[PDB]
Amino acid sequence: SPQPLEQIKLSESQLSGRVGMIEMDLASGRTLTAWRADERFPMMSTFKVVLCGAVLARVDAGDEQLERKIHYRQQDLVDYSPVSEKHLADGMTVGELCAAAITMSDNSAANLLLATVGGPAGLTAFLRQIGDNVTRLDRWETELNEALPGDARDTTTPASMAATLRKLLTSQRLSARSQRQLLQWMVDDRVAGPLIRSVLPAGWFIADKTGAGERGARGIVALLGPNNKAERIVVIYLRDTPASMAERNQQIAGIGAALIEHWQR
Ligand SMILES: OC[C@H]1O[C@H](O[C@H]2[C@H](O)[C@@H](O)[C@H](OCCCCCCC3CCCCC3)O[C@@H]2CO)[C@H](O)[C@@H](O)[C@@H]1O
Ligand SMILES: *C(=O)/C(=C/N[C@@H](C(=O)O)C(C)(C)S(=O)O)CO
Repeated sequence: SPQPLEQIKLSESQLSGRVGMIEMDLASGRTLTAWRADERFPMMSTFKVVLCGAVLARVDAGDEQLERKIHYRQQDLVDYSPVSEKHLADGMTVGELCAAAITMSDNSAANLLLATVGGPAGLTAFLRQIGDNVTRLDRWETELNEALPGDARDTTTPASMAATLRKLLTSQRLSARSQRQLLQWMVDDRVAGPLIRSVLPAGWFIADKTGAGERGARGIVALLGPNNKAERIVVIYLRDTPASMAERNQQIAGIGAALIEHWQR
């Protein structure tokens, strides 16, 4: 593999799209690799990790319980609700909804949670409260995936997303138990976690959330490291590429391969 930066460049040339990337030490926030780190990219389903950080903040403050059962209706459901469509009669707890949103990318679960935190405006206010002045949510599922060229709605930057994830997971803004819960939901991702593990060398830790949108938009927010440790945050977004899903996946995997091959930096 090329050095990570050279692989990122190759991925842009091959995709004919924009890649944005950060590699950050989880414990310290040291930025190791940065490429278009201050440019905007649609979050797509990666926003669901920040969403559940806001939920956990409410739990910590005594304004929410993960146990609280939310009753909902069929008319509430949006496209792609593999878990929530199964519980129209009996409802789902707030914690189950976060598990469905993060681990299954259940869109109706995400909207139900968004309703508990004040909608897109409320989630954006939470981001501002934790010192992220860049990331913004404007719309609900599934419109937030539209990825119109040049449109700032529903975007983050690799640098802001990585800093925000670090804040949520490690900064004691969230309680110890809440930090552990957010981490566990990422460890439990069913959409990409097992596939990623199938191609990682033995000994490498993965936790993640992935996203996809229009016009080739694709992303992953992840924790990765050797010796079975979540050593680094890696955030990679792609946008404005005509490439197949398979090739977008392969290019992201190639960046990961370069990071692994050149880990000591
Ligand atoms: O010397 C380092 C390693 O080199 C290879 O590992 C390969 C592996 O066989 C391949 O499957 C992977 O592809 C990359 C898979 C990455 C999966 C997605 C990663 C995510 C994680 C972070 C967010 C962005 C991408 O590359 C590594 C590095 O060459 C050898 O197989 C392995 O025995 C050896 O320990
Ligand atoms: C998370 O990124 C999600 C993406 N969904 C899209 C996809 O390509 O899978 C759509 C088809 C645009 S849709 O939102 O289902 C789930 O919100």
